[PDB]
Amino acid sequence: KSLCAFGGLDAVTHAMEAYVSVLASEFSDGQALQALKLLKEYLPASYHEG
Amino acid sequence: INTPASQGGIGDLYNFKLAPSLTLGCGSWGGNSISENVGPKHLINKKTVAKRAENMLWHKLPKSIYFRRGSLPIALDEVITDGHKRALIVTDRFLFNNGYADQITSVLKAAGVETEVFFEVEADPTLSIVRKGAELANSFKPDVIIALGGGSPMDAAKIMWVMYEHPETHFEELALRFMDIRKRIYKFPKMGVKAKMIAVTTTSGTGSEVTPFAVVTDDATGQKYPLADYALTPDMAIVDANLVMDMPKSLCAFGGLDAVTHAMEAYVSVLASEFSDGQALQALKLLKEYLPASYHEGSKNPVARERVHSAATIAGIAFANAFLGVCHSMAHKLGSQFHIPHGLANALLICNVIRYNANDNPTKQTAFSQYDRPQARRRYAEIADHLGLSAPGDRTAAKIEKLLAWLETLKAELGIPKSIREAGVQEADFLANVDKLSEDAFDDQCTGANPRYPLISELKQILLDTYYGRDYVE
Amino acid sequence: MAVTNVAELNALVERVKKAQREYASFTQEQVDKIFRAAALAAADARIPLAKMAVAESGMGIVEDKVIKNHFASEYIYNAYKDEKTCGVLSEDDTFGTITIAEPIGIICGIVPTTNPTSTAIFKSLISLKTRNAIIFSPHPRAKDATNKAADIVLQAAIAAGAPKDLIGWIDQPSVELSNALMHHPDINLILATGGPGMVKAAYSSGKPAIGVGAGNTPVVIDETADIKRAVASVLMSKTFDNGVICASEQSVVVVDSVYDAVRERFATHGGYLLQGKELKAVQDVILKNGALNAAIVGQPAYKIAELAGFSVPENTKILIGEVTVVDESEPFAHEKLSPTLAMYRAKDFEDAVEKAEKLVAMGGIGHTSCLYTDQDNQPARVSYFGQKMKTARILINTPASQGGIGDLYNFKLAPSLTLGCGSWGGNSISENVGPKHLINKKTVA
Amino acid sequence: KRAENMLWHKLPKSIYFRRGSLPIALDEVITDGHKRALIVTDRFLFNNGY
Repeated sequence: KSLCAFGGLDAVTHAMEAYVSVLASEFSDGQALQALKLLKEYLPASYHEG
Repeated sequence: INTPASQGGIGDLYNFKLAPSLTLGCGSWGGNSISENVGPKHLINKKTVAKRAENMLWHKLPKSIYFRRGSLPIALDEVITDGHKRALIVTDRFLFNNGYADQITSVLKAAGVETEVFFEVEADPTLSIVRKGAELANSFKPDVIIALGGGSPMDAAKIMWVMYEHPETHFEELALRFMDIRKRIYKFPKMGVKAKMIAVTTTSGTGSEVTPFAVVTDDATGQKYPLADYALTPDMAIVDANLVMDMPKSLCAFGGLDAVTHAMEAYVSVLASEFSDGQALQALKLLKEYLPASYHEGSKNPVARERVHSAATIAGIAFANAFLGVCHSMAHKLGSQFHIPHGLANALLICNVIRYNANDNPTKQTAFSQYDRPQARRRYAEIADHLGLSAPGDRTAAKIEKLLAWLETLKAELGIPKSIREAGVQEADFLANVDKLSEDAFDDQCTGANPRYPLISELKQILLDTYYGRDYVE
Repeated sequence: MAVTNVAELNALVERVKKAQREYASFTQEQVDKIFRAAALAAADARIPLAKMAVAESGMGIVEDKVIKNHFASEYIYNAYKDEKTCGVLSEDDTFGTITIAEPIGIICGIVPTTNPTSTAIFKSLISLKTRNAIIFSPHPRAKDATNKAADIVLQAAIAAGAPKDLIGWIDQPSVELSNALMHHPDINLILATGGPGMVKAAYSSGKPAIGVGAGNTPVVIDETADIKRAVASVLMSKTFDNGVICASEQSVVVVDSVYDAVRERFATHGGYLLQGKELKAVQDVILKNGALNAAIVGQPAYKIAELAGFSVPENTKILIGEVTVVDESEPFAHEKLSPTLAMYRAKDFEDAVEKAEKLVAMGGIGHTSCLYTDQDNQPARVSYFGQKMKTARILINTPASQGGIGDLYNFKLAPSLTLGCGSWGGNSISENVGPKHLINKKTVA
Repeated sequence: KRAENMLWHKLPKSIYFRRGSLPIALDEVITDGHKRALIVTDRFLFNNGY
């Protein structure tokens, strides 16, 4: 830490942006939401211990 | 030959590549016993150890997927610009009698390439049509194979592409080596050397243009053969929606319920990774709005139809990496034996299978229950409250009941009968052939990723309770 | 044409001798077609042979017979597809030497009750791969299944270019026709498999003989292992086809400091402990003449429980006894061929290793042995356990059976059969049987 | 005239993933069929044992 925190926030922004852009089709909304789902549980636990 | 049976002449040795006359011993006395030379390998016993090794998972797809309304002629322009000169089209004869295959040939002959059509595909592949097609293929020698249709023309094209590339490999060793995935032992011959395959779909509700599956029926014995490995997936899939604007109800309802079951199963199987849960849920999300609107009117609403089409191929992406379950196999056999169209077979079966798998914990045929799988109850609950069918304070069994109460109302207005008997199946030949289909749907790859390991006496219970129009309950 | 007396026995032995002498002149490219046709038509009839075997023998489970029949066909086909067994094998052209190969002759084959239909495909296929002939001697209880399997393979092979017969079998066996056929002059190799009764009879006959047997396979659980997965693995592998697979688990040696918890881990699941009078009621039933009572083989747990003389829940799986003495006179130390088990208590790691060696020294043939421990923290215990044990396979955190999830558990393993030895006495490790045990090679110069 | 557009969904051909899958992934480049190789990395990863 905090090399892990930088990559975590990087992936947060990459998933937060690519859902609202004007080229967002329906093949790529689901995996953007899945990426946003998988971070809010497992990111602080990976930050504190590891 | 022309040599004494002794030692010591001149030169190197007579002979120099020979052991002494001793060191050769046998192990018996009686008859026709040849001796052999004794060395250190007769005095050593060798042992082997083996640790527990972990496994790996994957996510494999075609290289490029082009999709939307009106994208067929602008997709196959890039095969004109690079660089192909000869072509072959595999389709069904109903599509050739109407004006559908001409939409490819009229565009391809404008730049000028040799084209021809093989319109002889039955509703099932019959292992002898594919040999005549392969004969046509290596008589013509193309380098682009374009499959059109849905279901049978696609996997017919896959099988007749695998033997155009290797005309010496006989079919029986393909049937013996390659029957399931999860097994990487050993390897497949290298394909894609002198041709490549394009897949164009027509019907909305099968996802066979992204999956590495094929099923071939033999003529003589009536024996099925599955073939499955990731060297049969196409190189490019085209998902257009102008090809499906005129199909009648209820051909759309069958494909809709087919995609419903393909997405419902592949979320709860025991090979479900985290790369393929999201698209299974996206496919389940996109149908509950746009399917009844596409059923009642059409093509007066040219928006819901293309979204149902796209969500069908989303579920096709989903189940090609985490595999299917039990109602798939039972649906294949129940459809192939009674000549029911495939698609309403598993429409009749899914509710009993949901009641089957949702048992609390009978530890009678479980395996590694504390290792990877949470439960099959919890994932059905996750489907139910993702799809938006829950009060804010509930328990699990209420959510499951609200889930399977929903799709019965869906099956109501899509207009399908309530048991197998109303579909027109007599009692005599069904009670004659229930024990034929009971264990025959056990070995047919289920195995499989069902969360609960079945057995044969429990499948005929389902096949009886679906024919009488009851519900599986204990 | 039936076979009951010695005269028609000698008739069909002369017939198959004439046919084998006819067959041993084919080329390499026309043996392989016979091999593919035989393997395919043997793999098609999975279900009817399992139904016939369960109907005739009266014990076993149908689905397990289906899957092990399928696996035993496909492994033998895919392992030996393209192997030089006919004609010239190797040469040294600039020095004159050529190595050629030549067959043995006629093989006798002995088939037990427990795996009646899977061994016939194995022995038939590796016989007619290497240009030989085979005569089967089934067991009187289940005999129609074995003859049906050999018949399916035979007429599969006939319509590909084979001679008029190559395979023979005995109808209505007895105790004298087997000894008549084992001492017939012009047969050359016998293949016996099963229990310790007839492999010693096959050994002491003055002919070449290899025996496919099984020993009592122990499992060692130390204190630094996971407890739930070990019990799950043992209960999964032992109940497979009621435990009639060759060399399944037979004893569990548990170190003391994690002992009692493992007890209730068998109690809150399919296992059922027994610590009182009922041990005598089950020690009087497994061993009646000193020679393994044939009334408790392949049966479920509750049927041998009620035949012992008491009641039990219906959904139970395994009967667990616990003994302290380790000798030949104790009845649980034998191999049992039934869903039963015996467990022991040890002080520490080396005591458990010593007691496991003393268990494996009783079977006569070293086949497998199992250890359940952490493998990412104690490599020294792994090396020590691999050093001291003397069996063919040594398994770490793995059940001694087949069929889990993924590819295979394990995927680089042969079946539990195909491993045979050539002696009985002491410290004899078995090894896997293939076509190189059936071919004598010659050299010219 | 006014023509409409098309969308796509493009990825690598195969993605292998999970804990402990590096040496079993690059076994298939050994089995078929390559003979020469080149590795591009940073010097910090080369100074450590990676």
